[PDB]
Amino acid sequence: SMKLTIPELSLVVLIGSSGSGKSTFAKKHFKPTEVISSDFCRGLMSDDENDQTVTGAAFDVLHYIVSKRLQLGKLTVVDATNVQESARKPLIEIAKDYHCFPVAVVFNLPEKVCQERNKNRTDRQVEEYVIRKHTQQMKKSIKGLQREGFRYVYILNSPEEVEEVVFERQP
Amino acid sequence: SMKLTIPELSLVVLIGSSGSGKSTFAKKHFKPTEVISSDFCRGLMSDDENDQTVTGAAFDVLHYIVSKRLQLGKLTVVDATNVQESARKPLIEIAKDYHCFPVAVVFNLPEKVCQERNKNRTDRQVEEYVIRKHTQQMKKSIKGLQREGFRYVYILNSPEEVEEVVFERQP
Ligand SMILES: Nc1nc2c(ncn2[C@@H]2O[C@H](COP(=O)(O)OP(=O)(O)OP(=O)(O)O)[C@@H](O)[C@H]2O)c(=O)[nH]1
Ligand SMILES: Nc1nc2c(ncn2[C@@H]2O[C@H](COP(=O)(O)OP(=O)(O)OP(=O)(O)O)[C@@H](O)[C@H]2O)c(=O)[nH]1
Ligand SMILES: [Mg+2]
Ligand SMILES: [Mg+2]
Repeated sequence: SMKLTIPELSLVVLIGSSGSGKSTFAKKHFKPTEVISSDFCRGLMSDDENDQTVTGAAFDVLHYIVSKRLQLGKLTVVDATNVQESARKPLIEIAKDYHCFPVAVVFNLPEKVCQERNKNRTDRQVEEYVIRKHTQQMKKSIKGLQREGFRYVYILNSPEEVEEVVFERQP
Repeated sequence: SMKLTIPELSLVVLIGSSGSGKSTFAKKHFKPTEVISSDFCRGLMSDDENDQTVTGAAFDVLHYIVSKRLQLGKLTVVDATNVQESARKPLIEIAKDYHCFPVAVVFNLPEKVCQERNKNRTDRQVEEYVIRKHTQQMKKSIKGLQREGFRYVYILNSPEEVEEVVFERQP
């Protein structure tokens, strides 16, 4: 088993391409209310799943929901791709503002694993170019995560490592 | 600053090429008795400086001293190159046996930084091929550290980041 230590009051930032298994992971390890996803926040703005003008407002809504939860001292998991630095930066700022530890959990899986899961999804799919781009962005993000302000950086390098994770909420 | 969190019962394993600044780092951040260097244990075996004929014995003594400190529940920093898995593995096993968290602090500096510092050392110097080898070994080691059993893995990627380091002990 791979034991990942997280403080009782953390902002757990999931980082991974579409299809990397973020939401599945979040569901397996955390309570439903602890998880705030970008899909959920987009849904608050538009019942139209494919509306792109909504993304900006949806990020604002996600950041604000996270802020209020953390302000209440409630461990929160951000279930979004988070492969761009510009997406991670305000999350880290939020964590610092409410004196929480930002934790990075990176789904460092090969692009082919993500592409294959995507092809087999029955809930919703993305285009292949999206996952190609996400994976490149994820890879380029890894080295710099600690310096970005993540207090603990956990890189999961394979599906088996992902599957072996157990969180320890000691601190 | 770069805040690195360690539990008060930690085995802190410094990982880095000769000349990467491990001993300098250890002296800056820890008490002298918390730090056990391979050089010190070598000195217990031989009055000659950096005697290479007693290496096996020196590391045996290091392992023994480390395990006795952990046994007494004392935080210990292992100040050796630790760029080989075979050197790290017994430290991890010792930590496990004494219910201590092994922490990796990796000096991921460019080879040229270590080569350059080496030529200006007053205590002792190594040949260039040694530092080239150490650096290759260190870089190969990074990805697998968490899987090896290190609970926290902190990678320092430049002298500036090494400089900014502050430890936060959680007892
Ligand atoms: N076998 C296996 N399948 C998985 C695992 N994680 C996810 N999957 C499958 O991969 C598909 C996508 O997983 P999600 O958890 O939706 O991926 P995501 O990272 O949330 O994707 P986006 O929401 O598009 O960013 C699902 O159909 C899952 O069945 C896993 O650990 N093992
Ligand atoms: N300018 C500067 N010099 C440093 C720094 N850290 C170490 N040095 C110098 O680099 C040289 C080697 O540093 P050490 O701490 O002995 O390196 P080490 O990793 O212990 O090397 P070994 O014991 O041979 O494995 C010394 O001359 C230090 O003074 C630093 O942060 N800044
Ligand atoms: Mg999802
Ligand atoms: Mg030294």
